[PDB]
Amino acid sequence: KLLIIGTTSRKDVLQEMEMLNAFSTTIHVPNIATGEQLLEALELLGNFKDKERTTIAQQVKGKKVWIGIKKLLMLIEMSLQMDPEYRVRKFLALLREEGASP
Amino acid sequence: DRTPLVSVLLEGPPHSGKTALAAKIAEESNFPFIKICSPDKMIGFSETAKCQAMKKIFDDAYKSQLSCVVVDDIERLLDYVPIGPRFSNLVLQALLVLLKKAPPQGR
Ligand SMILES: [Mg+2]
Repeated sequence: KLLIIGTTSRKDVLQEMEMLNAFSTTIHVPNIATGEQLLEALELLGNFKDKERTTIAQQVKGKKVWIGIKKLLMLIEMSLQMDPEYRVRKFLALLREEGASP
Repeated sequence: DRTPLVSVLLEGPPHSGKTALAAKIAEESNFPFIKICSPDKMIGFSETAKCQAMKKIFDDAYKSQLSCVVVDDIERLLDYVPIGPRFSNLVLQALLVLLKKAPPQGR
């Protein structure tokens, strides 16, 4: 027997070369869309907690977001280098400048 | 005997069985010499190597009394890719010449 698993990030181009007949099926890996999923990811990653979490929710529940999961292990670790008073604001600003095309 | 050389082309959509209806005709012919020149035994070759291999497989068919040869998946022998388009010229020329070269007398 055998089994081949290939990973690609640009499906249309591969479809143009007639390389989507060779493969026998296809799976789709999505991104974080709903705010609740982002909150769950933050809860499980072990980061801002207590009132901080609350305020984030207050500003994020009434809107849609679009962010990958390898890009949310950098924003957390890029907004932790400030003083312990503006971390939340910097995280929100970075998400706003990143969460494009909701 | 007016025509010592013949040819045929099997065409259809993809995934339909045009390599198991072309081996069962050759098998049920009971000819002495039968060969299959497929594209999976020459992974990575350049143009000249493919030309030499094709020439050898055809030459070994000129030294019998009556023979059959199968060229399956043509469009992969001469690399094709819709972008461009791109492909190999030497292999196409070798093919276009080898389909009109009558074998020695009486074969
Ligand atoms: Mg085939």
